[PDB]
Amino acid sequence: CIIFFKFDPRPVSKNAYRLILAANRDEFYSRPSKLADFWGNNNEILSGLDMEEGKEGGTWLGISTRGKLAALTNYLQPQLDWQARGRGELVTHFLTTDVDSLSYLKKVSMEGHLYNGFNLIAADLSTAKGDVICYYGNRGEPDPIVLTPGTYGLSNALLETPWRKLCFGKQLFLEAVERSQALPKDVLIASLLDVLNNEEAQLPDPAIEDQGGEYVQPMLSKYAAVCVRCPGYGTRTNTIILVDADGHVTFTERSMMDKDLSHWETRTYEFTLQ
Repeated sequence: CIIFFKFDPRPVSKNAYRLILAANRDEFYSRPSKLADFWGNNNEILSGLDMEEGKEGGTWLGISTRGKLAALTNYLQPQLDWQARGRGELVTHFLTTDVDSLSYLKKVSMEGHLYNGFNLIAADLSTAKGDVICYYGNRGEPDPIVLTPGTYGLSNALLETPWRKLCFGKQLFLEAVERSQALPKDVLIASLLDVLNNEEAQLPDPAIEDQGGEYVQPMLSKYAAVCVRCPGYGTRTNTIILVDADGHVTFTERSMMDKDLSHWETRTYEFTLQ
């Protein structure tokens, strides 16, 4: 997975964005998934959904019209614990409850040992009260942190770990944002989709080799790109989320269909934060 986001809770100008987020979901192509649409008790949550039997309703990335947003990446490991709790519930539980992001991540931190490795971003979006974004991962430090305004990247190590693909992707992301600055949002979205589909591998990467051990050796030549193309495994979903200064949200999700590299469906939804 890879996620880039620029957050600016106090935009200094009227056309500035409070949030620009661009994310790839990398997963085995066999894992059933539902394309993004609104769900929940008052149709207030927008996300794709995991449909693996026994884990239905989990997700990796979502936003609610009440101003909650969360995102998860897996931590790369040489081996997994199959009796562990599924990580898909971590985003879902934040989006469906009424807990602030830092309080929620503190609760998660007390339970992090029950999951395989993960990284979690949780955000409270409020036009009136100011946006807050927090971070916790169960393979790093035990206390969640409140992030300062800036542009962040997160892949399958920790927040801002300098994997070459993360640094390269962050530079492309910054360039695309700067380039589509004054322009209509369709141009920004198109530029970010192009970043997320960059297949240029960034090698050698001894950090990936060290963390992934034997598991990653046969994947390394393709895993070290922003857009991952391995046998039966890789970038299946590109998601862009924009929140402008006034709280208007644009959510764009491009999904691989029929397990086919030439078949894609992209959905864009708009709403205003309540």
